[PDB]
Amino acid sequence: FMVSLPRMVYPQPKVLTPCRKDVLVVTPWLAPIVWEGTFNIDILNEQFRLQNTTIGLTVFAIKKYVAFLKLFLETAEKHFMVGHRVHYYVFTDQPAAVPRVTLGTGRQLSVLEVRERRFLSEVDYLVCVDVDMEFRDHVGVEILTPLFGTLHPGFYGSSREAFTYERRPQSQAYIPKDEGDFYYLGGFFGGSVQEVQRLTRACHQAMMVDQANGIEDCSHLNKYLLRHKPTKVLSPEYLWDQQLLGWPAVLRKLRFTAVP
Ligand SMILES: [Hg+2]
Ligand SMILES: [Hg+2]
Ligand SMILES: [Hg+2]
Ligand SMILES: [Hg+2]
Repeated sequence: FMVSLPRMVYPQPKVLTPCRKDVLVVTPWLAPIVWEGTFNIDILNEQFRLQNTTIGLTVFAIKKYVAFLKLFLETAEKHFMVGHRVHYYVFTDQPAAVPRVTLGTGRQLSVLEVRERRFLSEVDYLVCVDVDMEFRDHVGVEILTPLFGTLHPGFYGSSREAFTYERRPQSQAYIPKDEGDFYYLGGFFGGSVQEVQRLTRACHQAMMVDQANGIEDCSHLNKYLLRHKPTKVLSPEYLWDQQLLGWPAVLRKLRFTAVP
């Protein structure tokens, strides 16, 4: 049951004006592709707050990568799901090195030491990101959906033959030259807990099969998302490297970026 939205005043959507003429904003399976100018965040925030949505954010910080946690968390506090309930899950081999970062209300952090079902009872969505990154602009409930992937910032303009998919037929991750929608990158993906756990289970099983066959890019992610199409795709706004790629006109905002 979803309750009624309150009265809200905002500009009328214009049926005979595209919001972007420079980029594709829907996939051929009718999933939105999330670019700045496609969404009204006020509408979406209402829809999500009325469901009291909790977002989990998972990050692996091992060895020297623990050093990126402070900036990662500070900037998430500024930009990630602000106004909603957030549970950060930091997987680390160095629990005592996790910095003590001050969090907004309704936001919590758990540290899990490394050498499942918990997520189902704790959060509605899971977002899995790399820790060596920083938020620079809004990353909010516009991304939330059963299953989403993000466009590789190095390849969004490329033809699919150029995508660095797995190309050896003996690999479970094999995608032929004539197949492929997009090249997704593993730095930023998510969905419902159920969907994200399906994805990671399928990648893990295919990885075991390849290792069994003596075969060792985000190639499994890409095979999964070819075969189980995401319900949203995020633009490279959500996973950028300004050092390597600059700031092209097609990017109106740079939301989540590499840290040198
Ligand atoms: Hg628009
Ligand atoms: Hg995850
Ligand atoms: Hg991840
Ligand atoms: Hg995967």
